[PDB]
Amino acid sequence: MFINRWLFSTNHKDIGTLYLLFGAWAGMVGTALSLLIRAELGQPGTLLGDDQIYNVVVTAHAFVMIFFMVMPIMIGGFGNWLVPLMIGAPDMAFPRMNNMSFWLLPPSFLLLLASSMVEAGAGTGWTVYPPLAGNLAHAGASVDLTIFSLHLAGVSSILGAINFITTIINMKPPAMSQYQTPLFVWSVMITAVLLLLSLPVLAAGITMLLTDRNLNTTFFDPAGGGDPILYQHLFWFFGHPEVYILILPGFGMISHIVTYYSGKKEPFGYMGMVWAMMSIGFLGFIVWAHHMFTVGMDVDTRAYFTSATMIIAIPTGVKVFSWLATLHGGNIKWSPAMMWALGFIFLFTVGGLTGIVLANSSLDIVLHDTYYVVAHFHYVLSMGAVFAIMGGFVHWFPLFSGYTLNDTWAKIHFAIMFVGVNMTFFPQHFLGLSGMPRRYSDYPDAYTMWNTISSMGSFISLTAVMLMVFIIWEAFASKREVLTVDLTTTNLEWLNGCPPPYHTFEEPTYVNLK
Amino acid sequence: FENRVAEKQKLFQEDNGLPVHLKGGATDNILYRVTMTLCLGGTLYSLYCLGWASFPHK
Amino acid sequence: HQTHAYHMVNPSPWPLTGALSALLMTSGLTMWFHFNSMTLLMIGLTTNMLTMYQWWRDVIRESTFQGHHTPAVQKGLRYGMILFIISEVLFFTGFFWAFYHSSLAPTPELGGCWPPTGIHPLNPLEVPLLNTSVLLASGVSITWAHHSLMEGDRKHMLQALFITITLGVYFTLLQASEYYEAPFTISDGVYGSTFFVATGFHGLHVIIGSTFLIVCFFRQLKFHFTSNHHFGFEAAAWYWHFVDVVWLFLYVSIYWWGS
Amino acid sequence: SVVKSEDYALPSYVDRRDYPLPDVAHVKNLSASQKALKEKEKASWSSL
Amino acid sequence: MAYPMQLGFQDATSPIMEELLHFHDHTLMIVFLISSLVLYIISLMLTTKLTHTSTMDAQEVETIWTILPAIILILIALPSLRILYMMDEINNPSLTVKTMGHQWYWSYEYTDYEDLSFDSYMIPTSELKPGELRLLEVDNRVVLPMEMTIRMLVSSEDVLHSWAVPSLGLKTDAIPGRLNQTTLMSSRPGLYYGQCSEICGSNHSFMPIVLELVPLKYFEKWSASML
Amino acid sequence: ASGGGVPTDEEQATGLEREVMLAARKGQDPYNILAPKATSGTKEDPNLVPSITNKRIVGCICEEDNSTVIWFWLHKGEAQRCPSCGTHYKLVPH
Amino acid sequence: HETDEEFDARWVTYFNKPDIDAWELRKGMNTLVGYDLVPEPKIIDAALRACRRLNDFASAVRILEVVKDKAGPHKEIYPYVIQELRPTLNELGISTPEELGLDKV
Amino acid sequence: ASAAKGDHGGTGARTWRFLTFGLALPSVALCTLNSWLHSGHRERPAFIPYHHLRIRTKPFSWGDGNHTFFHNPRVNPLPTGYEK
Ligand code: HEA
Ligand code: HEA
Ligand SMILES: CCCCC/C=C\C/C=C\C/C=C\C/C=C\CCCC(=O)O[C@H](COC(=O)CCCCCCCCCCCCCCCCC)COP(=O)(O)OCCN
Ligand SMILES: CCCCCC/C=C\CCCCCCCCCC(=O)O[C@H](COC(=O)CCCCCCCCCCCCCCC)COP(=O)(O)OC[C@@H](O)CO
Ligand SMILES: C[C@H](CCC(=O)O)[C@H]1CC[C@H]2[C@@H]3[C@H](O)C[C@@H]4C[C@H](O)CC[C@]4(C)[C@H]3C[C@H](O)[C@]12C
Ligand SMILES: C[C@H](CCC(=O)O)[C@H]1CC[C@H]2[C@@H]3[C@H](O)C[C@@H]4C[C@H](O)CC[C@]4(C)[C@H]3C[C@H](O)[C@]12C
Ligand code: CUA
Ligand SMILES: [O-][O-]
Ligand SMILES: [Cu+2]
Ligand SMILES: [Mg+2]
Ligand code: NA
Ligand SMILES: [Zn+2]
Repeated sequence: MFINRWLFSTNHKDIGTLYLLFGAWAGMVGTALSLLIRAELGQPGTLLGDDQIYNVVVTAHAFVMIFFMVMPIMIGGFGNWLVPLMIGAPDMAFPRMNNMSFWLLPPSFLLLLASSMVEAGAGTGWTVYPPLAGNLAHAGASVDLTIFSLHLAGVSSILGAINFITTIINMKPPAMSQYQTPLFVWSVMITAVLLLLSLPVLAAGITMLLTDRNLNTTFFDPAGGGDPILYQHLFWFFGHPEVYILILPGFGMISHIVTYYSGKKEPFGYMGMVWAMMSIGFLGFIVWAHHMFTVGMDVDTRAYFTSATMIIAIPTGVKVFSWLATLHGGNIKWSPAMMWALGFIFLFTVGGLTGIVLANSSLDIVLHDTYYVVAHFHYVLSMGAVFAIMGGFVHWFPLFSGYTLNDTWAKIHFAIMFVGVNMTFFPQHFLGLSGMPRRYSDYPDAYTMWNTISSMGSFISLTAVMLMVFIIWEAFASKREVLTVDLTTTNLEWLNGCPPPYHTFEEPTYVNLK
Repeated sequence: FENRVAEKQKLFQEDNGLPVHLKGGATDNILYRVTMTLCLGGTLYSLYCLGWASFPHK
Repeated sequence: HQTHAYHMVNPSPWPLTGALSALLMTSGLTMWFHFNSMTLLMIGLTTNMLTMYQWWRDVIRESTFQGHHTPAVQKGLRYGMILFIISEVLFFTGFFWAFYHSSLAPTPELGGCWPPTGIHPLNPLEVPLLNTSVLLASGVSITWAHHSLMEGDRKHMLQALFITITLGVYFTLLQASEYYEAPFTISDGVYGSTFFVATGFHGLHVIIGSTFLIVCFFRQLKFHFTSNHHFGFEAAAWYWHFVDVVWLFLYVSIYWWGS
Repeated sequence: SVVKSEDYALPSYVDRRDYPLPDVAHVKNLSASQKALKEKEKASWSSL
Repeated sequence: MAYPMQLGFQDATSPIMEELLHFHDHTLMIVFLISSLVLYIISLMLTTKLTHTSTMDAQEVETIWTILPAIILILIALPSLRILYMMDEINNPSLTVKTMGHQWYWSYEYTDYEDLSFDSYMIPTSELKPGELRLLEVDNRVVLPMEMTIRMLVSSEDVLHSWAVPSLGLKTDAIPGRLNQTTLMSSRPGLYYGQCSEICGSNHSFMPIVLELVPLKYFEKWSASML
Repeated sequence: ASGGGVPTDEEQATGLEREVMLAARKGQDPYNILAPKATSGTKEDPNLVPSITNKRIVGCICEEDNSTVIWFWLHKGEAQRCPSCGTHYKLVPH
Repeated sequence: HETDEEFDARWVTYFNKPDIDAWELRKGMNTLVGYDLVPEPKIIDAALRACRRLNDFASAVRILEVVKDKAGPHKEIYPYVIQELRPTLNELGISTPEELGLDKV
Repeated sequence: ASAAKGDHGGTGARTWRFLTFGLALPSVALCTLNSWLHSGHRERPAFIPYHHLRIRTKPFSWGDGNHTFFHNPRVNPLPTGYEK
């Protein structure tokens, strides 16, 4: 029974639980790597070794946090648990293919760990640019294991995308149109479209890198008439959609959390929120070369990419203002999930705004490949995607488990993490403006004060991560069982109780057309 | 050829509690055991190979 | 007991064996490329084929033999296959982007020209034109097969589907011969790289699509399809048209315009 | 009085300042004296 | 170079870098204003017991908060793009210098007249002369004439690098098989420092750039002596 | 040309597919494929909600084009009202 | 959408329905408190008398509590509303929450 | 375009069989004739050891490391020229 249930699952809730456990374990790995980075940088000089060992750590940090922590938790975890419940569906469209999306990830992770154990690791950056990642400057198996890790993660997410799009289009109550589905469901549908279109292009590019490394092709090798910059285009054609894939389910969860703890039956401006997510999804495919403003592109192309990138502020601003308008007039419940969401609104806005600074190609000449970029993306990832993950985790933990967290401990946890991440990343704006490059194991002496502070911040975030583990333990240790949940009339995923039965909606909801 | 779908439908609808991947009979169990043995044994072998490849070899 | 029309699938081992086959194939390729050994790779390919065989076997059991493919379930499978084909289109799009990037801006190493100095392209009016006629013809014959099935005509469905498969096989044999006869190789700079990786993945898809048509042929021989319910045939036909259209883009881009 | 897990699909009581009149009474079962009190409530409240 | 506890950009050494400073000041004011407005509105939404929980009509206010950001974006894009096309304008250099990235050092070629080329390596920390800067000095500096328009061409003979000098506002990727161009004009004599800005392996952190800007006649005699 | 030999669904559909087919032919919808059409929803003319048990979840789209759906359990017994619009619903177990 | 007076009159009419039932009382009060206003005494008066017809003393007290709550920090609104309602409170024997000690935390 | 053909009324099996045998397979037959008719080996060109061709950055994982996968000795020179 244990094997049938947990290795042979065709159940959307159990598979969601598997993803949440996998992502939580990955998050510990990613946190350890982040502390190794900041230990190396926490005083001037060399701690671990030269830039190879250092950038194996950096590269793994990013791959783990992106592909094994955020995407599995948001899409595989909250998506599988919540999307069928929020539309009254009895499971996913392809419940057995869903299980393979999950089980491809431990092998993908094993391949990444293998890459770091063999030879000298893949010290390439998570972008894996040639020729550094090619077979002369990274001879041996490490980069190929990284490529294969990405292939498996890519198949996992492409099949998951097919599942989510099909489920959301095809398995709603027959009276429910797409404009009666909750915003989190919209956010997952749009994320899945982005995954479906972008990951095959990444797969193409990294396959070309694999054949340049092993079959004597020369897609990226000038000696054969290839071009390193072609790889960058193919990679970033995926890589910009990917950051919207990382935030969109977060936007969806933030909409639900802000609505719920404002005591509202609905988010402000629902069709504007749908429009904004679709607009962000579309614009996220036509901006990728803002990752390439220093590679030598023509000035008119730089002007186009500057302008197209900045436009995304308009739909994103509609979402931020609509969250504020959802708070407006609310009976505010100061729950831990609400604190995560409020921190999200503000700190995501800050990181979005430094992204608009970077969209200016003229200024990006000086900011590119410096810590100003690192600051931008950790405000939107460490204080955006992660805050939405934590908010959703604390909000829905009682649904998934049937047990309550201790809210005082959860608020303490939020407080520590909030201090930690801001102390880590705010000074990195100064380091960037003043010229500290990315992917350095050591820095000129002038940069010491802000690197010291930043590393001290990262230890505070470590203390928050350890405390999170204890808090989850305390909930399961005390076994306070949920009784009543408010606002079930507008939060259908709670209406089958906590935890819901293995099978829900065996009899579908009744929704008439009128 | 003659149409024998009806008899396959009787076989796979028999109320015997078997999951669909085993419901054809003993041949299913054999093919399942072969597949799973190759997968788990091959996975152990891949871990040995990682062990081997993780260290320098003169 | 349910009162919706969707399919609750029995707990299945094939997702796990498929995921493990992916681990064995990728670690196997690593072992082949770096440790001179094919062992893991052959295990992975074997368990992959076993997984696909038993998984799709079970889908046939669930539908033809157990009746779980209600119209709502079929509609989901239609969306699933369309979305899968879309992801395949985007995969090929990356290789076409590589081809146009390199051929529109030929670098000094090539002679600053396309085709590169020293490359002698195949004549697009010889075997490549023949293979174009072959896949176009197979698109006509698979349409005849489809209409024969809808009209309840077992013999002409089988005849037309057999002609389609024969053409798929003809294309593959022609392409194998042209690979052997080609005076350039995959190691002949970016011309060889783009030519063989793009047409190579296309050839893999022709083999996959031909295999899928052959599965449909044997299911049809066993009377699995009704005149109104035959999604596996529809999916194989959509996939087949996709393989035909990718070929037309390759022919125009790489064989003709790129010559 | 006592809320049970198996009651999750029934109308429930909540104290919320924006939902002043909840879907059920806090106490559903009445003792003899509480029954007499509900009867008395049918007469002038000045006499309570 | 950067100095301890620095908050913003290195002082401009070129007119283009001055333009970027003023454009950054303009954009950062907007960034501050919008961030602060959002923080303030959050606190405003959260500090009243008054409520209003019924359905709210959205149409009117979505005009405001689409059109206002559109206007703000245009107010950023206009000066942004002006500087972009300024940096692109034709200038007629007096001198062309090439730099080739390598693992892990830069070489320089000045071949307008004679075949002058040399390698430029980081000074090891153990060999710094007193008062010299850790990780920043090089053995052979890139001597250049001040107050003159210089064409820099950048490439690599191995992996990617990127040739940067923040106080001049310069960063041009170093790509094998590609010759990227940028222009350099220092308003002042002096020493101006940069660091490799594309990850390039084991000593990426340790291949810096030092420009030495001097009067033309000194540059000419230095050039002659380096043959 | 022409000829037969392909089974029809009438001949060979089985299991749930066949149940759905046969019910559709009788005009019935035991597997909830169609959206039910609303009554006037008064206490005299409540929406009638079939169920194979003694409670079922209702979703009420109170007004045309509302994006918010109001969800609640409908229990066997006296008709209940949507908490947002008051429209009446009554369970018909079978 | 309408004039204030039209709004208040609709709400007075709603609660004055003689055979208003318990569900409609609750629906009315729980809907009303969603608006950005403290209800006029004439509305509260009609709701209190509905409570009387429904033999529900407790809900009458609760309605007075929610008037105080909707005023927020405007401490002057609730004593004004009670002042305006004292003839009805006396006629119906409705004690205020303060008179019952229910304002104690 | 309407192509130049003509039918419909009903697109059906009979029409698609008509197209299969009357247009599609005759076209394949014609192209088969054209092709197996222009076959016959081309002169292999002089070998020139161009540096953008016969790339070897890593030995192939088969054979002696130096032969492509569908190496044809007649027309595929090695980096050092035609073999044997
Ligand atoms: C969750 C992840 C995430 C998200 C959502 C974003 C969102 C954005 N990013 Fe970010 N970015 C990354 C993750 C993300 N980014 C990562 C990982 C990298 C580095 C990749 C690497 O090299 O490793 C990166 C790099 C990156 C660069 C490359 C810089 C360089 O390498 O030199 C640029 C350049 O344009 C950019 C811009 C933006 C912009 C404009 C947005 C916009 O979407 C932000 C829009 C939001 C707002 C603007 C805030 C809310 C709006 C209002 C309150 C309205 C009013 C506002 C205005 C009028 C401006 N990003
Ligand atoms: C999601 C993405 C993500 C996240 C969350 C983080 C989080 C952190 N990152 Fe990282 N980082 C990247 C993605 C991310 N990073 C990327 C893409 C790069 C660029 C790589 C390259 O250059 O190639 C990068 C680069 C980068 C650098 C620059 C290295 C360089 O240029 O040399 C630094 C340095 O300080 C850094 C530090 C940190 C730190 C201290 C944190 C901390 O804030 C982490 C604190 C811990 C958490 C946030 C917990 C996470 C765990 C969970 C959420 C599990 C929760 C459990 C349950 C829900 C049950 N990161
Ligand atoms: C119709 C006839 C041809 C049909 C297709 C035949 C083979 C197809 C195999 C797979 C094709 C996929 C791409 C593999 C890349 C190269 C194969 C290209 C096609 C091919 O077969 O190229 C041959 C070289 O094969 C070589 O190097 C080595 C070939 C074998 C090594 C394969 C290595 C593994 C590739 C990795 C796949 C990664 C996939 C990831 C997908 C992720 C999607 C999410 C060309 O031979 P040549 O001697 O160089 O020149 C001819 C000279 N007379
Ligand atoms: C370097 C080498 C890397 C190699 C990595 C290989 C990794 C994976 C190993 C793959 C093993 C595959 C085993 C067969 C899987 C069949 C999936 C399938 O066929 O899934 C179907 C749904 O997907 C659908 O239709 C439509 C979707 C069908 C997808 C079929 C499988 C695709 C796997 C490869 C995808 C690559 C994507 C490439 C484009 C970038 C059915 O869904 P189920 O939930 O099962 O059933 C539902 C029941 O109602 C059916 O009665
Ligand atoms: C970046 C990409 C080339 C990728 C490649 O080198 O492989 C090119 C191809 C087509 C280009 C676009 C098209 O030329 C159309 C536009 C031309 C304008 O002058 C700049 C924007 C503009 C929208 C271009 C931006 C960019 O240069 C594009 C998208
Ligand atoms: C028409 C459509 C849906 C309306 C509905 O059917 O409910 C709505 C939803 C979101 C709306 C858009 C968003 O509110 C954002 C923009 C707001 C501006 O006031 C007009 C254009 C603007 C781009 C709007 C156009 C249009 O009214 C949209 C696109
Ligand atoms: Cu050279 Cu980094
Ligand atoms: O990517 O932003
Ligand atoms: Cu981007
Ligand atoms: Mg760079
Ligand atoms: Na260090
Ligand atoms: Zn309603």
